[PDB]
This record gives sequence, C-alpha cells and structure tokens, in this order.
Amino acid sequence: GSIQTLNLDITKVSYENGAPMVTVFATNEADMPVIGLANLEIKKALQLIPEGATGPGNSANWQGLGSSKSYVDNKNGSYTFKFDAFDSNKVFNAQLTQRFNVVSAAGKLADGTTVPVAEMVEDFDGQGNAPQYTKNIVSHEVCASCHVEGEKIYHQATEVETCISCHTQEFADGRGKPHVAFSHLIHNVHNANKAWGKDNKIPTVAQNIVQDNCQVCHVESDMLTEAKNWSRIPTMEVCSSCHVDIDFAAGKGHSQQLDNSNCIACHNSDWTAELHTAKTTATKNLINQYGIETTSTINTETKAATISVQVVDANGTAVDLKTILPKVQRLEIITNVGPNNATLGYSGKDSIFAIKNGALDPKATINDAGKLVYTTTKDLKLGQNGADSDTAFSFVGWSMCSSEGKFVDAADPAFDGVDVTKYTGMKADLAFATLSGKAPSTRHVDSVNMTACANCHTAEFEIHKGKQHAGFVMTEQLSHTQDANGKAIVGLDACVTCHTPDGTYSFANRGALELKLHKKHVEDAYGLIGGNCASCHSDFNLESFKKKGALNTAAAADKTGLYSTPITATCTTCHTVGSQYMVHTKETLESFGAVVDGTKDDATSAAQSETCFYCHTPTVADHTKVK
Ligand code: HEC
Ligand code: HEC
Ligand code: HEC
Ligand code: HEC
Ligand code: HEC
Ligand code: HEC
Ligand code: HEC
Ligand code: HEC
Ligand code: HEC
Ligand code: HEC
Ligand SMILES: [Ca+2]
Ligand SMILES: [Ca+2]
Ligand SMILES: [Ca+2]
Ligand SMILES: [Ca+2]
Ligand SMILES: [Ca+2]
Repeated sequence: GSIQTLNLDITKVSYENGAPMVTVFATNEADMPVIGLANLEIKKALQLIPEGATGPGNSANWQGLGSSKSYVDNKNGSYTFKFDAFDSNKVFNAQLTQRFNVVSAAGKLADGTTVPVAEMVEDFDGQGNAPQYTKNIVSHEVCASCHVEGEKIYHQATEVETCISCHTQEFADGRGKPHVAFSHLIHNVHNANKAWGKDNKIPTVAQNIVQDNCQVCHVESDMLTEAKNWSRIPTMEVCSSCHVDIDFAAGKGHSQQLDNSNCIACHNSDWTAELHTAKTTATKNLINQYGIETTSTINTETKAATISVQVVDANGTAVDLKTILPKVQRLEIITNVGPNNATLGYSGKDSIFAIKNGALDPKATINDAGKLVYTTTKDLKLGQNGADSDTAFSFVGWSMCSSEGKFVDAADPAFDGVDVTKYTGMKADLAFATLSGKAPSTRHVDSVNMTACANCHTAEFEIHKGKQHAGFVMTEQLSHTQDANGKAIVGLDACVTCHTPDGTYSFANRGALELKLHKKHVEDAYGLIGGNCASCHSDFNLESFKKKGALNTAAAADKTGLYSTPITATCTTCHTVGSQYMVHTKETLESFGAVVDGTKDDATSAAQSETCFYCHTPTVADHTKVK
C-alpha cells in the first residue's frame, strides 16, 4: 500500500455551536477516499485583519484563533474537527475572513499503506461561506521551482502558506522580533545584505541564485487577487529586509518616516515594479534581438570542418554580420567529435574566438552572403573511433557589447570580459557534420534538459559568462528533437565539446558532463537538491552507457589521467570509493567488471564489462532500487 498524493479539502465550516466545526475530505491521486489518517491537524486557525486597519499603509495580517488535533474519522474520507480551546484571546470577529491551515504528517495508515505529507489553507467568511476578501500574494508552487517539493523548507512545513500562517505579524510582535514576520524573513534569507540566525549565515548562495529577482516568487495570477502587493504595499517592515542600512526612525539613509502612511505617495507601484525588474527585463530584451543559424560541412579530402554562422533578427530574417561586427564582444566555436562519446578530449578539441571586441580573427572571414566562416585547424580524427566518430559537433557561443539595456560598439579591443555589466551573452548554437555525408549521430537529450536548469538559474542563464567565455544562452536554436508532446528539447549535448570523457583542463576535476553537474550540485546545491534526481532528470538513459567508453575520474601523482568504466565513474561522483558514501570496495567493484581510477586503455577495454545493472534498477523516483 502506497498513496502517491494526499488531497485535502475543507468541505464544511459550521459555527452553529460557537467555535467552528471543520470537516476535511481526504482523497488519493485516484480521487478515492483516504480512511484512517492518524496525524491530521488544524495547525492554525486565523482571521484576516484587513490592510490599513492597524494604520495607514500597513499590511493585512493574520490574527491567531488557535489550533486543534481533536477530530473524528467519519470512516468515509471525511474528518470532523472540534476546538477544545478556540479563540483563547477572545478576538473572534465574524465580519473577518477566517482561515484554516490543515496538515497531514507523512506516515502509515493502520493497514501499513504509506501516506505522504499534505498541507493546505482555505479561507471562508465568518459563517463558513466563501470569503469576501483575501491576502493571496504568492502560492507554494514558486518555492518548488528551487526547493524540493514535499520536503521541509528549513523547518516545520513544506508549503509557503503554512509558513505564512505561523510567521505572522502577531507572532513577531509577541516575540519582540520584527525580522521573524514572514514578509521580512522571506527576503532576508535570500538576500546577502545582512546575515540571519544565531550563526549569522550570510545568504551568499541564495543571493547568487535569486539575485533579488521579485518575479521568481511574485507572479501575476487570476488565482491570487493580491499578487501585485509586492509593488502596491511598500512598508518599512518589508522594504528594510534587503534595504538594511536605512534607519527610518532617525532619518539616516532616507528622510524620517515614523510610520507607513506616506510610502505609497512617493513609491508608486509602477516605479517599485519597474526599478526592481528593469535590468533582467533589459537583458532578456537584448538576448531576444538576434539569433544565429549555424551549419557545418566536412571536406571529404582534408577532413576539416567549415562552420558557417548566419545572424538573424527577432523575426528570423538574415542580418549581414558586417552590419553588427563592431558590437560583437566575442564569438567562439568549439568542435569535438563523437557526440555520444567525445574522442578529442579537452586538449584536442578545436576552439577559436572567431570575433573578439569587434575584430575578426585572421582565421575567420565574413563571406559575400554576410555569414561568418571558419575552418577547423586541429586534427578531428574523423572515423578513427567507430560509427559515432563520423560526426563532428560544433558549439557556437557569442556576446554583444551592451550598456544600460542597449547594444554598443566595442571601444576597447583588449576588453577582458571580467565586467559582465558591459556585455550580454546571446543565444548559443550547435551544428553537426559527417565525413561520410551520412546523417549525423546525435547524443541522447531525453533524460536532462535546460527547462530543469532554468527552474533555478532562469531561461536567461549566460553559462560561463566572464573572462574565459562569451556566455552560453541555451535555447531551441540548438534543439534537434522533440518530447512525446512535440515540445522542442533544449539539450546540454553541446556542453560535451569541453566536458569530454577525458575531462576539462585538468584530469582532477571530473570534467566529463556525466560527472560535472552531479559534482557541482552535490557540493553546492545539496540544501536544495539532496538526493532529488528529479531536480534535473525526467528519466535515466541507462541505454546510453552502451555508447560510452572510459570516463576520467582522477589525476595520477604525475598529473596524467586516471579513468573508470562508465557506470562506476557516473555513480562514484556522489559515492566516492573508500568513503563513508560507498559500501562497495575497489576490489568488489572490480569483481563486478569495473576499472576504478586505472589507465584509459584498461577502462576502455572493460567499459562494457560492468554488471552493475544486473542488481541496480535505478529510476528517477528511486535511484537506490537494487537486489
Ligand atoms: C530559486 C530561484 C529559489 C526560489 C524560487 C526560492 N528559493 Fe529559497 N533558497 C534558494 C537558494 C539558492 C537558497 C540558499 C541555499 C543555500 O544552500 O544557502 C535558499 C534559501 C532559503 C532559506 C534559508 C534556509 C535554507 O533552506 O537554506 C529559506 C527558509 C527559503 N529559501 C525559503 C523559500 C520559500 C518559502 C520560497 C517560496 C516563497 C523560496 N525559498 C523560493 C533558492 C530559491
Ligand atoms: C510555527 C508553527 C512555525 C511554522 C509553520 C514555521 N515556522 Fe519558522 N520559525 C518558527 C519559530 C517559533 C522560530 C524561531 C523564531 C525566533 O524567535 O527566532 C522560527 C524561525 C525560522 C527562521 C529563522 C529566522 C531568523 O532567525 O531570522 C527561518 C528561516 C524560518 N523559521 C523559516 C520557515 C519556513 C520557510 C517555514 C515554512 C516552510 C516556516 N519557518 C514555518 C515557527 C514556525
Ligand atoms: C521568494 C524567494 C521571494 C522573492 C524573490 C521576493 N519575494 Fe516578496 N514576498 C514573498 C513572500 C512569500 C511574501 C509573503 C506573502 C504573504 O502572503 O504574506 C512576500 C511579501 C512581499 C511584500 C508584502 C506585501 C504586503 O501585503 O505587505 C512586499 C512589498 C514584497 N514581497 C516585495 C518584494 C520585492 C520588491 C521583491 C524584489 C526586490 C520581492 N518581494 C522578492 C516572496 C518573495
Ligand atoms: C530584496 C529582495 C529587495 C526588497 C525586498 C526590496 N528591494 Fe529595493 N532594491 C533592491 C535591489 C537589488 C536594488 C538595486 C536595483 C537595481 O537594479 O539598481 C533595489 C533598489 C531600490 C531603489 C532604487 C535605489 C535607491 O537608491 O533608491 C528603490 C527606491 C527601492 N529599491 C525601493 C524598495 C521599496 C520601496 C521596497 C519595498 C516595497 C523595496 N525596495 C524592497 C532589492 C530589494
Ligand atoms: C517621498 C517624499 C518619499 C516618501 C514619503 C518615502 N520615500 Fe522612500 N525614497 C524616496 C526617494 C526619492 C528615494 C531615492 C530614490 C532613488 O532611486 O534614488 C527613496 C528611497 C527608498 C528606498 C531605497 C533605499 C536605497 O536603495 O538606498 C527604500 C527601500 C524606500 N525608499 C522605502 C520607503 C518606505 C518603506 C517608505 C514609507 C515608510 C518611504 N520610502 C517613504 C522618496 C520617499
Ligand atoms: C536548483 C535546485 C538548481 C537546479 C535545478 C540546477 N542548479 Fe546549477 N546551481 C545551483 C546552486 C544553488 C548553485 C551554486 C550557486 C553558488 O553561488 O554557489 C548552482 C551552480 C551552478 C553553476 C556554477 C556557476 C554559477 O552560476 O554559480 C553552473 C554552471 C550551474 N549551476 C549549471 C546548472 C545546469 C546546466 C543545470 C541543469 C542541468 C543546473 N545548474 C541545475 C542550483 C541549481
Ligand atoms: C569549453 C569552452 C567549455 C564549454 C563549451 C562548457 N564548459 Fe563548463 N567548464 C569548462 C571549464 C574549463 C570548467 C572548469 C574546470 C571544471 O571542469 O570544473 C568548466 C566548469 C563547469 C562547471 C563547474 C562550475 C563552474 O566552474 O562553472 C559546470 C557545472 C559546467 N562547467 C557546466 C557546463 C554546461 C552545462 C555547459 C553547456 C551549456 C558547459 N559547461 C560548456 C569549460 C566549458
Ligand atoms: C542537475 C544538477 C542534475 C541532478 C540533480 C542529477 N543529475 Fe544526473 N545528470 C545530469 C547531467 C547534465 C547529465 C549528463 C547527460 C549527458 O548528456 O551526459 C547527467 C547524467 C546522469 C546519468 C547518465 C545517464 C543519462 O541519463 O544521461 C545517470 C545515471 C545520472 N545522471 C544519475 C543521476 C542520479 C541517480 C541522480 C540523483 C541522485 C542524478 N543524476 C541527479 C544532471 C543532474
Ligand atoms: C549525486 C548526484 C548522486 C549520484 C550520481 C548517485 N547517487 Fe546514489 N545516492 C545519493 C545520495 C545523496 C544518497 C542518499 C545518501 C543518504 O544516506 O542520505 C544516495 C543513495 C544511494 C543508495 C542507498 C544508500 C546505500 O548505502 O546503498 C544506493 C543503492 C545508491 N545511491 C546507488 C547509486 C547508483 C547505482 C548510482 C549510479 C547509477 C548512484 N547512486 C548515483 C547521490 C547520488
Ligand atoms: C548485486 C550483486 C550488486 C552488483 C552487481 C552491484 N551492486 Fe551496487 N549495491 C548493491 C547493494 C545490495 C547495495 C546496498 C543497497 C542498500 O540500500 O543498502 C549497493 C549499493 C551501491 C551504491 C550505494 C553505496 C552507498 O551509498 O554506500 C552504489 C553507488 C552502487 N552500489 C554502485 C554499483 C556499481 C557502480 C556497480 C557496478 C560496478 C555495482 N553497484 C554493482 C548490490 C550490487
Ligand atoms: Ca473547500
Ligand atoms: Ca498542498
Ligand atoms: Ca539577509
Ligand atoms: Ca541551430
Ligand atoms: Ca557486456
């Protein structure tokens, strides 16, 4: 027995006896009644003090009426709560909106059926009818973009409405701690201007992901009638959460404000909304002004790839590159071979900055058709490593010079790209060519795609933007397949040009794409992801292992490469051999056909000898499934 989803509805609220009687109906993912819940509770009963009631400019706030774990299982999927101690403070007002926060703890029914956590709020008028007014600003779904759905976020609960129901203005006032009001706390813990908690945690990582972008949590919605409160209700209590150096009482860093009466008179919604979103809006506008369309052909006699880049405008119309060359900050072309098992390594790949700060490299030209044209100089070794090695794949990244939301001419040929306020990474592209002239091989893209990355990093993520790279914006420009609904898949297959089976610049960094995303995110995003493979994966492509060879897993004492068989290499990124995270010894892994941190030749020869998937049957839902 296992329930996948527990749905909760408050179906009836009756005040016929004084204190409300509250009926909850519980169903599973199949809409069948759930009988026997043992940990159902009204975690909070509240009523809504309306906006301005506590003073001009002040927020609406949730006033406490108690809680209850007292209920009858009616044996039909419904549960009826009573309150032993309703409204201890004697503030109940039937003219106010009434809220109930209902939670069901993860656990087991009696029959042993597993039941997942469930939370909800529902609002009512003072007689249990539909409510007359609400404070509906955000919904739990925005938090699930970045925090694993169904797991506690910091503590107590899994859904933002539960946090909001306890972290009230009344709660903060009662503790003498303004900062624990949820509308203060939530900005505080994602903003690095001040630390939080006894430990003085500086939110460096939250700051680097969220970047004060109001629109990752504040989203307009017919379902959320107070969604525009983020710009319409300026208060010292909320604005000070990130604006930490103003003292409104003393008039330091701002004119004196003794209350919230005048904030909106000067801080109009249009200005607050515009000023906090201006820069991301302007950047997104610049990224969407141009595209590129890239082709690649192999000379059958020289075995060199020629890559052609067509700039296009927002409508897909040709732009001659000569017209915008002075504004191009960088354009880079990286070519590798064998899209399912890259063969040239990091050191052997072909790479060029065809354009730097408005100057063509002498190896790149613009033809009479207005296309940039570049021919590889490295030995591509086409056809030297089986059918996959027939195919060259070329990744194009580029950037435009930009200031205050406009493209500008490059004024400084030596501009180093460190100052990311001076340029915009643009839409990257991927082009395939074959030596044989047959259709190209392509890597699988059916297990991970850029939609998952964009949940935390946004669709405008300028990957590697800085001193070393233009910034790769990943879009349908480099899609070559569709999912089962016909949606273009934006794969990470182009990243393999550098993230090769031989690693990146050093044999020490687990640079292969099969290892690198796991290594970065298990080290730096475990608070968000932990073991949640679904944060990136729709599926595992286990069949892809049959196209892999050796994967670089370590550097020897002399700085040369050590390699593992590909399943062992992939699992060991998070399961280090000889650590507390890996039960299998090296000897045991070798008994299962593996090479652990051996020579490229030994790992290549053994790459299809691993018996791991005889026992292991990983799925995204449970990657641990085995024996
Ligand atoms: C991605 C853009 C995010 C969205 C949307 C939300 N949160 Fe977040 N949060 C995020 C990061 C990158 C971090 C820092 C993690 C780290 O490792 O340092 C956080 C941090 C928090 C915290 C602090 C405690 C913690 O879990 O580390 C809280 C309490 C928190 N976040 C809550 C939260 C809620 C309730 C959200 C929806 C309104 C929410 N976050 C959105 C990234 C993102
Ligand atoms: C009451 C039933 C709570 C619910 C639901 C949530 N939290 Fe909470 N939180 C609670 C208490 C009693 C405290 C200590 C307050 C104090 O006096 O210091 C907290 C504290 C936090 C903090 C630390 C805030 C700070 O020190 O600046 C965070 C980041 C926090 N709580 C987050 C949080 C989130 C995201 C919740 C919903 C998932 C949540 N809390 C619910 C009580 C209650
Ligand atoms: C998620 C990590 C958020 C980001 C980023 C920002 N805000 Fe936010 N805000 C968030 C929550 C969960 C809440 C509480 C909502 C509730 O129902 O209590 C808020 C609240 C505000 C408010 C208060 C509105 C009111 O009625 O008093 C304001 C003025 C506000 N938020 C503004 C704001 C701005 C300007 C941001 C970008 C700079 C922004 N928020 C980011 C969650 C998150
Ligand atoms: C963190 C999530 C923030 C909250 C909450 C609020 N603001 Fe903010 N504000 C923030 C940043 C990162 C910036 C710089 C933005 C940029 O692109 O330049 C700002 C800026 C302002 C400004 C302009 C700067 C100035 O010196 O006055 C104003 C007037 C401003 N912010 C007002 C404001 C108000 C009224 C808020 C509560 C509704 C508020 N901010 C919240 C980050 C955050
Ligand atoms: C008009 C007479 C104002 C009243 C009343 C309030 N504020 Fe203000 N504020 C005003 C100006 C002209 C500026 C500078 C704008 C700029 O872009 O330079 C501000 C600034 C702020 C900021 C930003 C602080 C910073 O980034 O340095 C915040 C967060 C802010 N103001 C909030 C705020 C609140 C909450 C008010 C009522 C208590 C309030 N301001 C009153 C103009 C006026
Ligand atoms: C939220 C749950 C995330 C998902 C999904 C993905 N990434 Fe991520 N990434 C996340 C965090 C919290 C951090 C560390 C930030 C810090 O400041 O330390 C990262 C880091 C990266 C980096 C490093 C560069 C950077 O901008 O910090 C890269 C290049 C990166 N992440 C890429 C990436 C890709 C391609 C993803 C889809 C496979 C991806 N991330 C998912 C949080 C999250
Ligand atoms: C060669 C021009 C590269 C391309 C194309 C991509 N990456 Fe990269 N990446 C590269 C180097 C030299 C390094 C540092 C050494 C190392 O292997 O760690 C990286 C690093 C990453 C990281 C780790 C964190 C960081 O340093 O930013 C991640 C998560 C990463 N790279 C992801 C990534 C993705 C998703 C790419 C396709 C969009 C991608 N890289 C392309 C070199 C190059
Ligand atoms: C985003 C930060 C990721 C998380 C979280 C996890 N995986 Fe992953 N995985 C990721 C990428 C970018 C790739 C490379 C795809 C490529 O083209 O090489 C992978 C690859 C795997 C593979 C190889 C098979 C495949 O589908 O490509 C396996 C078996 C795999 N990942 C397993 C896995 C497990 C078990 C996770 C949860 C603990 C997990 N991944 C998280 C990115 C991310
Ligand atoms: C990082 C992105 C991971 C990759 C890649 C893989 N695993 Fe994993 N695994 C990971 C975590 C964070 C955990 C939970 C650890 C804890 O105790 O909380 C696990 C757990 C397992 C387990 C269960 C633990 C045990 O002692 O056996 C198994 C069997 C397991 N993982 C197997 C496994 C295999 C076969 C992988 C390659 C296909 C693999 N994991 C990759 C994180 C990550
Ligand atoms: C059956 C005889 C097995 C073969 C063949 C392989 N593994 Fe295994 N593995 C097995 C069991 C019974 C367990 C523990 C399961 C549990 O829940 O406790 C494991 C565990 C792992 C783990 C998790 C390690 C940890 O977290 O400590 C990993 C990463 C793992 N196994 C990988 C792995 C690889 C790469 C194999 C082929 C070389 C392999 N296993 C073979 C059972 C069996
Ligand atoms: Ca209802
Ligand atoms: Ca819910
Ligand atoms: Ca802070
Ligand atoms: Ca293309
Ligand atoms: Ca075999």
